[PDB]
Amino acid sequence: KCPLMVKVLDAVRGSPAINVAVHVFRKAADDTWEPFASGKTSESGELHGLTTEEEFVEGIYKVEIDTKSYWKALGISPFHEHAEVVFTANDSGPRRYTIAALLSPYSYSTTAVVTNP
Amino acid sequence: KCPLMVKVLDAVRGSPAINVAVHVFRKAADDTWEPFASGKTSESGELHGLTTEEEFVEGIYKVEIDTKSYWKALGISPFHEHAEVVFTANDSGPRRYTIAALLSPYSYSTTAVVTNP
Amino acid sequence: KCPLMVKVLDAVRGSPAINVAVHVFRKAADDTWEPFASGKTSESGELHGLTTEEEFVEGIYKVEIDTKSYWKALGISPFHEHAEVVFTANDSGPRRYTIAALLSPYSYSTTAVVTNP
Amino acid sequence: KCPLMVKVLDAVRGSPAINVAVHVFRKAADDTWEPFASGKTSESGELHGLTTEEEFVEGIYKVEIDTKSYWKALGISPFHEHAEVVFTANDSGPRRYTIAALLSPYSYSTTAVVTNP
Ligand SMILES: COc1cc(/C=C/C(=O)/C=C(O)/C=C/c2ccc(O)c(OC)c2)ccc1O
Ligand SMILES: COc1cc(/C=C\C(=O)/C=C(O)/C=C/c2ccc(O)c(OC)c2)ccc1O
Ligand code: NA
Ligand code: NA
Repeated sequence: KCPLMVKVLDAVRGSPAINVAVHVFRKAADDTWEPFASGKTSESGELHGLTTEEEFVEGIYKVEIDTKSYWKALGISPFHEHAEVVFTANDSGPRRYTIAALLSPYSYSTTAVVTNP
Repeated sequence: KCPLMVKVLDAVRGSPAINVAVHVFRKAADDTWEPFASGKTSESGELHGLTTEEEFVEGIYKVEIDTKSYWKALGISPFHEHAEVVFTANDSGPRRYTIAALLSPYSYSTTAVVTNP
Repeated sequence: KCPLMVKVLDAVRGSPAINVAVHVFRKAADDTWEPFASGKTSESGELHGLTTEEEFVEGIYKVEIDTKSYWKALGISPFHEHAEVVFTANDSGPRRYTIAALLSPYSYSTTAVVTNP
Repeated sequence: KCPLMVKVLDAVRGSPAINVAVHVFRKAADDTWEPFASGKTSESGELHGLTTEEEFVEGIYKVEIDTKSYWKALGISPFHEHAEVVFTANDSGPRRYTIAALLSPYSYSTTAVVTNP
């Protein structure tokens, strides 16, 4: 809830993207992706509570957003299988991460908002 | 053609946005918007030939893209009346400007690529 | 605070865009733009309290975001003079409007999130 | 060339993103990512010639754009390790795919333009 938040918006309907599956992975020493956390976006398009300060150590993380299932639910043919946002988490003050995604059937945009309390 | 080019893409269909009206204005000495050029995008989503090197002097220009008529023709009631850029041109000498717009019913993005001849 | 909110993000620094001037206009019967509301974004990149339910009637509105002054404050040369988000406000249930903008020096993206309480 | 093209733009400088590494993978029968093609963007920010009509069969493809090396070379420490698309190709017969990426240090967007030959 504190260190890693995801927010997803729908650019076709001008709304939060609701009930979107989100999977978070951390890169392991053997360079495979290890499941870390997951959830579904809320009615406000948000997913909180994925991890804790103590669990969210420096490392390379992947946030996969299942955009294809979302567009299929709406009856709209999409391009992407999903979105895959990959980043290194870096200590340097008590940083929080918000991964924002804006979805269209044939385009997505993702931004990171990195702040301090 | 070369000095000012517009490209418009549809993020719902993954296609050029074809036959989109584009109106260009230039700010006059009395701080009003004067008509400068207009046209429609081609089957490739592009609009060339709006102006010339001789005509495209220093100034503040506004490019208004009629996105609402575009979406309405496809059965969609969009949020915005139009997409735009407003920019100062040729401040440090002539440049070539490509204005790219990416359209969704409730979102748009406008990007400039500026090249030195 | 309720019916019209603006949120601005900085894609270069991964942060809220703070102290950005925002001006809202409503189109008048003579097709000129009449000042309606204005403010600066907060430390969270947000601007609330622009209008009230009673004041925010159907009409055509323009939200201008002074992006050029923001980039100038950061010492970064920008393309746009500002962003100009123009839309019709439409009754049909108790709708709220959030105008979100994502800023880069040579590109901006704007989305509308339109919801009900 | 014709079947799969990549274009990369820099939203900080308003320019093509030049000499950006691009790696393409194809999902194999055993659900692993197999190397398919790679290259670097030209002075126009474009990468052509990755594959052919004969080689580019139905499949799930991943295009990984090395945006982190790009930003680092310009003195910028960016948020993301790379930009990507993952997509199913040629499901309803051969198509021509242009993958466009627009880059900022803490944000990227990937758009597909899909044309029927
Ligand atoms: C104060 O800073 C923060 C802001 C936010 C954002 C909240 C929010 O409601 C977001 C928004 O309203 C929209 C964000 C946005 C805008 C344009 C885009 O292209 C996009 O996708 C890449 C997303 C989330 C967490 C924060 O810490
Ligand atoms: C001529 O029309 C076509 C264009 C293209 C592809 C690319 C092209 O010229 C695009 C461009 O020159 C600009 C593309 C663009 C615009 C906005 C963005 O946010 C973005 O990044 C996600 C990219 C592909 C097929 C076409 O038929
Ligand atoms: Na000059
Ligand atoms: Na087929």
